Amino acid sequence: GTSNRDWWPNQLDLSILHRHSSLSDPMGKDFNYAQAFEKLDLAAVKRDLHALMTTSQDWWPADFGHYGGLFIRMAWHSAGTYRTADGRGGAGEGQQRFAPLNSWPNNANLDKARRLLWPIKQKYGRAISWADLLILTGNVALESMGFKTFGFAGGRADTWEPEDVYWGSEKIWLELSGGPNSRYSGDRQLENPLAAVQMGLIYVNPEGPDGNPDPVAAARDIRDTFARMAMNDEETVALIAGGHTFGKTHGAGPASNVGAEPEAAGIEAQGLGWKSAYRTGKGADAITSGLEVTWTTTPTQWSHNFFENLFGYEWELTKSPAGAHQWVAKGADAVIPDAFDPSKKHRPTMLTTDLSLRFDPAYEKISRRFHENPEQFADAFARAWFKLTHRDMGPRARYLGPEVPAEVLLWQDPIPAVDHPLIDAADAAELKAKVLASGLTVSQLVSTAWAAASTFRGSDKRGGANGARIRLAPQKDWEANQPEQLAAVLETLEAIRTAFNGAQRGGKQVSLADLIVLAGCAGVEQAAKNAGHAVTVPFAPGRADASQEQTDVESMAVLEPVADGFRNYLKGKYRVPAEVLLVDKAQLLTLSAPEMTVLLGGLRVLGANVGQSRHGVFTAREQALTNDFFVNLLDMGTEWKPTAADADVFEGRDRATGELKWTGTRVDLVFGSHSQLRALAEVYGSADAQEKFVRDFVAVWNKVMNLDRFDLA
Amino acid sequence: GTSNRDWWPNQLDLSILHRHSSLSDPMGKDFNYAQAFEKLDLAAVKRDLHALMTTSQDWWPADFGHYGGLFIRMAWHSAGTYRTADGRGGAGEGQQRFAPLNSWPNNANLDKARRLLWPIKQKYGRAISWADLLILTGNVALESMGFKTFGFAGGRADTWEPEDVYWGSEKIWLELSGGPNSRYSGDRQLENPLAAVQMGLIYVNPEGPDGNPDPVAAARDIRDTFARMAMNDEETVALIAGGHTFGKTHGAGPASNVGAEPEAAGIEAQGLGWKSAYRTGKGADAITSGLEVTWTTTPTQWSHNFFENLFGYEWELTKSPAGAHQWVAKGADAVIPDAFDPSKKHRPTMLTTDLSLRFDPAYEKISRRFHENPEQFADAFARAWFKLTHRDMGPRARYLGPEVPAEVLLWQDPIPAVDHPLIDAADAAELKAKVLASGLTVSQLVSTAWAAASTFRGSDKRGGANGARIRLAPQKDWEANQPEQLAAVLETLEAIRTAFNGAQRGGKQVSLADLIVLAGCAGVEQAAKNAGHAVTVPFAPGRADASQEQTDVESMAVLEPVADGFRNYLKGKYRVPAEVLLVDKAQLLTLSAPEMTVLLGGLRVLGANVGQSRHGVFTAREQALTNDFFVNLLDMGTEWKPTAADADVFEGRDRATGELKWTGTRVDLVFGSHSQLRALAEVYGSADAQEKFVRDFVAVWNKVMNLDRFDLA
Ligand code: HEM
Ligand code: HEM
Ligand SMILES: NNC(=O)c1ccncc1
Ligand SMILES: [Cl-]
Ligand SMILES: [Cl-]
Ligand code: NA
Ligand code: NA
Repeated sequence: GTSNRDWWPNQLDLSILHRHSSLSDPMGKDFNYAQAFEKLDLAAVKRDLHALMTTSQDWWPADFGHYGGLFIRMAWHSAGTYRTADGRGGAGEGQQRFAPLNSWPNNANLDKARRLLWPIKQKYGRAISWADLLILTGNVALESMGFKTFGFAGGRADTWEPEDVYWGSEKIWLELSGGPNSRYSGDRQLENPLAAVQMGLIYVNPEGPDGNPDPVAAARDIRDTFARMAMNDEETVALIAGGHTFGKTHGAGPASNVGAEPEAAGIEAQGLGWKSAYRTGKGADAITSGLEVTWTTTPTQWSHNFFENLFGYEWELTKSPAGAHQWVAKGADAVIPDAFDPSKKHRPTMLTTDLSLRFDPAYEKISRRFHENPEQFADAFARAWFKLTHRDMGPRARYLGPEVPAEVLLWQDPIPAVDHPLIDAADAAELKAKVLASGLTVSQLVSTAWAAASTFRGSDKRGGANGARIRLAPQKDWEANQPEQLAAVLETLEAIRTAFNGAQRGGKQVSLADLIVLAGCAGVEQAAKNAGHAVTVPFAPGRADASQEQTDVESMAVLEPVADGFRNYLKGKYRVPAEVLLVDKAQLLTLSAPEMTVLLGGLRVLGANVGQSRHGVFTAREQALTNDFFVNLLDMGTEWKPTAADADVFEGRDRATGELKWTGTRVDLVFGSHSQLRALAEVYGSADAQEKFVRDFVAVWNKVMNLDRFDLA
Repeated sequence: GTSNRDWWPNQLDLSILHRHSSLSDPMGKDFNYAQAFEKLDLAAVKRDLHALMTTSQDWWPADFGHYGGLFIRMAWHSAGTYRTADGRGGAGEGQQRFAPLNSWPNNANLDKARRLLWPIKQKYGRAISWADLLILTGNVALESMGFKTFGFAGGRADTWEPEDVYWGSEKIWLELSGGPNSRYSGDRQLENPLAAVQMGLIYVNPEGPDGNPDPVAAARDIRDTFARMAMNDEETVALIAGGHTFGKTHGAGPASNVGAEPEAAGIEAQGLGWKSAYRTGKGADAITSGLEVTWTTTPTQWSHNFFENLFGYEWELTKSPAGAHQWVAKGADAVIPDAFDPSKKHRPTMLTTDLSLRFDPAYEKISRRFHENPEQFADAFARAWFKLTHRDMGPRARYLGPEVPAEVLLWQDPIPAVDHPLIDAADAAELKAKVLASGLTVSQLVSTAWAAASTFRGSDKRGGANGARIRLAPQKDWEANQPEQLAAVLETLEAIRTAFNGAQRGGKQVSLADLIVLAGCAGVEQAAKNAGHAVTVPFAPGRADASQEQTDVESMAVLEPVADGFRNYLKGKYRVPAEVLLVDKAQLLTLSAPEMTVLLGGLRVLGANVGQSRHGVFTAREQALTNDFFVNLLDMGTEWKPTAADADVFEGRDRATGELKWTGTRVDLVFGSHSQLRALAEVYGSADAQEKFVRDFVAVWNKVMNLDRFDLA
């Protein structure tokens, strides 16, 4: 059946905004996963998982009699899709069980690992999500094999459909770079927001870059991709050597024996894939990656034998039984046990990417320190494994259960505890009146609160107004945030704050984070009053102020808005059209298409544009909250044409006289072009819509202000 | 950006079940369009529409100074997409304003027509939907030009995203037959469910079949496509000759002058398309179809001149200025006015498909009767226009406003009014006990109620249990309904009814329609008791019994379920896989994926399969309401393989012994294969889910029982 996507393959796709409706969710509207999890007997779950580790099933026999390595790989892959550029991927939604990730080639035979967990999932039901269970299972694997983990938090609610994520433009699985849809350009520059080297890989190619078995060059890909997953050199070496302390790879015969991935398999395979024609198709005969490497002399026990081997031998290039490049220890004895035959032993082997840890000079120094000091290795690996598996969980307030680590980590963008009474409704009214009396304008107040709150992204639940990090480096100097204007607003608000807090007794105080949001609320109320309408904008106090020392400036860089259609802002010229970047931002903000539309039309008339640009300011009463954006956009009395100077800016002229009325960008005019967005604009641009527009705007404004408020959940 | 659809283009699409969520709808979840419409000043809207008819806009000047013809075509096209096979298409959701229909070649320049209506839409806002407005505008065009319509009903709620409809598999607009994706096979057999001859046409090609200008062969396409839109010969002749009493076609220059359709046009086009480079691109120079035909001497006034011309001249094949085949009257004077230049007149002209009305022998007889008896033509056209524009609105209970025709029409599948007290809760308890005492089984009761209620489709709101049409021809004879078993259940229910009704005082009586549904509820209650659960199933009385004479047997044929996965039924072997047909049925039933899943799993264990087939009956306690289907489907102890005899039947064997445990179809096993379906199955097959399963099943069962109950809206 030919679809709209077939006919108009470049039109904008709004369905990414309308995933995760209550229609597709089997749980009731009132289901609360946190409440279910908090009553889970987590210790009982862990005992069952511990038993599972050595209870082999004949349809996928356990290597060495222990599933621990398989499950560590499973949990690593669950977390390993994460990209810092947009926060998408990661373990936090349990997306490994859906397309496409369930069928990525790098996830081969993890379908078996997930199937092994069904009995436990079935026993505990809604009290433990798949998302939490995948990570917990990796922790229990580690613990069962003698490794002390740093901790665990539950709270990853399950999702019920695939996320819409850009994973690359290639049309062939694992396509080597330089094809018509190459994700590389220039001197091996990987396109943002991607964090893997080939379509269907987690980070890098275990043979080397595009299959070339050079550990030094592989190291460059490792470093780049791991940085794009928020890991530095120390963390990267800890993770790779830690993981590859356990288990083995699978490449017992040629890869042509392996059939369809799960999404392509027959209905009779019942959700499994990669069925192999090679001998028994499993166990001793398994083929997963096509490599055949077992790293340590005790693959089911924590050790420091990975580094002992890495440094204690020299390495020779060889081929697996599937023909993949890998390495074997020169002159070594057969000291590595076989996974099924207790009469057989093997020489030590390594991947190209394992040898990167010795032959890249910066890695080598870390690896040597870990080799000489395995206690340092263990601690770094535990910390990095926690970070890996929790990176997308959001604020520590979301962390559930009895194993949450008490240590507060810089990468968590921590928010201090509140230790004092909060302002009440009367205090909030007093503060709003003081803000408005200071002379701060509607545009200032709205723009500042928008800047503070709209860094949130639901993909990894980073950002938002909590913390008042807009006053700190680097947010205070982001171009989109208008640094000089921002500085002036913050100085005025801080003076109001100081005066209010100095007059209190009893320890009541207001944070700057709360006052920035409250001041924005005052701006929206005043805009409504300018339009002839009395409204109260909801406000919830309880945000706290983070310090500079509690803020990782490098990690905060990825939250810079380089495109923010809600402020008609584009930092430079991109290949992706601006309207597509608007929809991407709306998806990060968790907005529906109606929410996006209302919010944008209101912001335009409130003065939220960066640089006080007139683009899209389709009103003669700026700083009044009206539906003028929609009424004027949809007026057929105005004709629109791209300018000569800039094809992405349009002039709106009176159709009869030629008089110039307005200018607008693609982000403005898409609302009058796209047939679904125009239908939404029409509702808000109708003669009966003033009250609806104001109410819906206040609601979406309050939603955005509260995106990071997991303390109120 | 490569998507799951790209990688696995044949996997099932569940997003069709989760369209139209509260996320994409700008209106609040309590918005009730009927209540808004009932307060509309319809008379005021009609005055504005009358004014609009002759208020020409320079960007699309009105032919003859009157937009009536353009608007009649607009309304006809809104309605004209309807297919009786599935009830999809039609005017009832206002889908002409979305992709793909906004951009079908046959809808060229209807974008202008809709844009002319924006000021009225804006003025009245939510109180008149686009869907209602497009039809009302057609009516007012007719009335303005002297034709008295049969009536009008409001109540078509707007929709907010494109419907997922199979419109064909061709990848080229307007592709002629016999291509790689031909919609024709054999002796010009059009594939079900399609009702147009080429992709992007409403019914037929105005030049003739595949462009061949043979009026006799064109007639055959007209007859077939119109029958597939619920119209017979008399209705067809009336509609075509009635329509083409008005207005003109547009083909002033070559089609190559016409640019991108709306969904392909630039953002500056602001939702319009088909911009033409030919002369002024509009008005006298307009190009729409490429034909240049004006049918009558008074194109802006109702006349009897269509049939005067058709019969009063002989016709000669000629070409328009765009090169399209059309016909001109031999020897005629220039009697037809020009649309813009009062100094120009034209000879009479006709389309190939207009000539069909004279040269097809069956149409000729009707045409001649209408020519000789113009009052019969007027009445038939009025009735056919009403039917055309209301065919998909459902029961008369949905019809709103002061212009609804009193006359009840056979095509409305009318239900008699209820004129007596209804049964109360005490009576329902008594009837359910009598039903269960009669010896009717859970399987019989559930199967019968399912058969009765599940004929509903939300696409045109036909079918459902109201009317008790399951007892009439042709429903009583449908194979899926198990005619012999059905007859025995109905006989027993009618005897219960007769005895109950005979004992009543006052006018109280129960309809068979109600008793069928109530008896099914008793079956479900009994099944729940069989499983140790105390469950009350909701029941709403007030259905009435329709007569045979109120039940058009030929129109009912399209409701026959030839595939019903909920009863594991397939009447024959089809090209579309059975699980795709299941999702299609769920969509017509208005079910989400969780609802479909719960419903199907319950029906399997209640004995609802046609012929008491064991396929998918994954329980050892049939006729008990349990979640056994899910728990057994998901048991990895069982391995599945297609049978030798039949690749669409699967055998489930114990993995360890090889012993046969179950058999199932594609419809059964898809719930264990599709990664989103299996996630839903997992919820219901978990150890904590028995009560959830029962309560969700009762809810969806009741939903299906009430689907046609617009008397309770
Ligand atoms: C440069 C990064 C990495 C590369 C190229 C890589 C590559 C691979 C490959 C090719 C396999 C074999 C798959 C199969 O044939 O079964 C594998 C297995 C494994 N990887 Fe890694 N890996 C990397 C990082 C990691 C990390 C960060 C961890 C966890 C902290 C991890 C833990 C494991 C474990 C436990 C296995 C063994 C699976 C088993 O016993 O079934 N890997 N890796
Ligand atoms: C066999 C079925 C039909 C065919 C092939 C057909 C074909 C066409 C074509 C080619 C045009 C010219 C479009 C353009 O160039 O502007 C047209 C115009 C029109 N059709 Fe039909 N038509 C059919 C049935 C109907 C019906 C059922 C109605 C309404 C009851 C109708 C009402 C009109 C009107 C009013 C116009 C004039 C539009 C104008 O004045 O702008 N047609 N038709
Ligand atoms: N394509 N549209 C339908 O199938 C439909 C629409 C509304 N309710 C049920 C089904
Ligand atoms: Cl994601
Ligand atoms: Cl439809
Ligand atoms: Na994420
Ligand atoms: Na329909």
